[PDB]
Amino acid sequence: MNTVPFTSAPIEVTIGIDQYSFNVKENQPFHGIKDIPIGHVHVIHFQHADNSSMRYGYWFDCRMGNFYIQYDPKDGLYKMMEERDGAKFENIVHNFKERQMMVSYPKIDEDDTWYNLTEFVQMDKIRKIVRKDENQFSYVDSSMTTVQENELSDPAHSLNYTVINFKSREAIRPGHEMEDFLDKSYYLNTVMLQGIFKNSSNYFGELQFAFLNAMFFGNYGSSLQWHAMIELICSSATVPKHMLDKLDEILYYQIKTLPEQYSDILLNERVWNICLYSSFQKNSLHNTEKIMENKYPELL
Amino acid sequence: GAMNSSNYAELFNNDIKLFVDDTNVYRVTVHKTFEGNVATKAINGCIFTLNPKTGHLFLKIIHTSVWAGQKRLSQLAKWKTAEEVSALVRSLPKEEQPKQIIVTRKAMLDPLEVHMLDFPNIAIRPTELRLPFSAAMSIDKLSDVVMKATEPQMVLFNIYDDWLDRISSYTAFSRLTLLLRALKTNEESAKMILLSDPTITIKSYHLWPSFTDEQWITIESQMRDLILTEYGRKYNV
Ligand SMILES: O=C1CC[C@]2(c3ccccc3)NCCCN12
Ligand SMILES: O=C1CC[C@]2(c3ccccc3)NCCCN12
Repeated sequence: MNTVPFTSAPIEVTIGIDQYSFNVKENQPFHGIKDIPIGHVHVIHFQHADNSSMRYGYWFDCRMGNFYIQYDPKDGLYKMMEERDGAKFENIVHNFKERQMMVSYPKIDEDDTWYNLTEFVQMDKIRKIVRKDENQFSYVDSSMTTVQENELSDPAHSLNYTVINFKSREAIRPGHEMEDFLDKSYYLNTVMLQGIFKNSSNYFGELQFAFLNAMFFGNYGSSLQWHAMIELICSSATVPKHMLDKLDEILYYQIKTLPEQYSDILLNERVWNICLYSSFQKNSLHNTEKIMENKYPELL
Repeated sequence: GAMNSSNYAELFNNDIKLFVDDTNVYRVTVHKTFEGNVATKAINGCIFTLNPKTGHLFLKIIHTSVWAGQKRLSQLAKWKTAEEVSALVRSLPKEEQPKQIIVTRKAMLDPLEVHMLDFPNIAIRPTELRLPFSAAMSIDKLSDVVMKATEPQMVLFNIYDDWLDRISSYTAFSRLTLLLRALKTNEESAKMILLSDPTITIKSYHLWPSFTDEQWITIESQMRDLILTEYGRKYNV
């Protein structure tokens, strides 16, 4: 189990750690989060009490370094930093645990939710989407736009998701215009899976990461990316059986976890109705269709 | 965006543009089979591609052999239209290629956009107008060449005859739409109006009779009449 200590909490803030969250009052004696499960990526995120505008946060993996949070009063936000002095870090964490000034990552033992949401998400791939090479962790916020959004404006602060565009020369082979537009298998299997992602695990990892950025930061370009990657699979007549079964599990846990009050803005009626009821894969997503119909029958 | 009443004048500016109408591409007769079921028999169709400024009509005849062994023909017909329009653009010199293609049905937008990805600078646009180009097959010489075709074939027509010698492209396209609206509302009456006087003939190289200016105003009024009439007969007014 690993720890992310905080130097202090000078401003009132709601702090999230993965799917959990808790309120910290201005100058409350809070010094971080302990017992974080090893083996998964994690995200620690913030919403200031004064300005609920801008949710922001950091993706990280405790196996890649000792990380801590420190408020910056010039830039006005909680910043993740790496501590290179290992002895200094262990000494700090040990003292904070002794004084019991840390919250415990509150995982229930039955609960595989976080694993199920991050199964294919790797920190190495996160850092290729979020380019900031001098850090081992990655910053995301509500306002960051994607590379495809910038084509339709600061390149350094963008989300470099894989561009998917159904009406593009990449998606459409000359002389197969109708075939490739109505059945996207070529684009899924040859262009994207064989050509760009190399395997389905990397594809699912990007999909899972796009969902999580949409849910935790309200990042619109991330929501667009999540829906596009779902639609590309659902609009392909030829998809490996293992990929469909895994997609059903992935989406099931995403829909299960999504906040009920956010479904109106985070779920695209057209994509979901197409995928569940009109697409080639309309009969292949049993778990997802069942939870969607019982939880969001309005959307459909 | 979409073409509507508010921007009707754009059609007659000097940017090359084409209307594409696919209504008559996939045509069938419905009939009973010996067992008393229903079946369709396709007949020849055509794509109607028209430059509204010049009157140039590129009439691509769709021979029934293109449907042989194919499924979902109404959907295929939209993609076949898009393929043929794309091939026509590619066959024209660059300075003759359109800057805009306006489709008369919104269902052509995606098929045409996809077939024209190579031409990112050609704008594909819908229209809010209810243009009467489906009645093109009520023009006898056009229907005759479509029905006689035994193979795919492109046939070139000036749909305005020689009118642009005497009138503007806005008055010509306005007249063409009036004649086609009439033919669509009551074909027999419209054709009666156009042909009643045997002394006004259709030249071998024309589609419509050789009316004087004065006779065209009479004709247009009579077509202005018919369309209100059949509107009363239909609606009881
Ligand atoms: O007016 C014209 C110009 C040449 C043309 C033509 C060319 C392209 C499209 C329609 C018409 N060919 C014969 C028909 C009349 N002709
Ligand atoms: O029958 C009529 C009356 C209106 C119209 C017209 C004008 C623009 C569009 C269509 C029809 N005026 C001039 C053309 C003949 N017309």
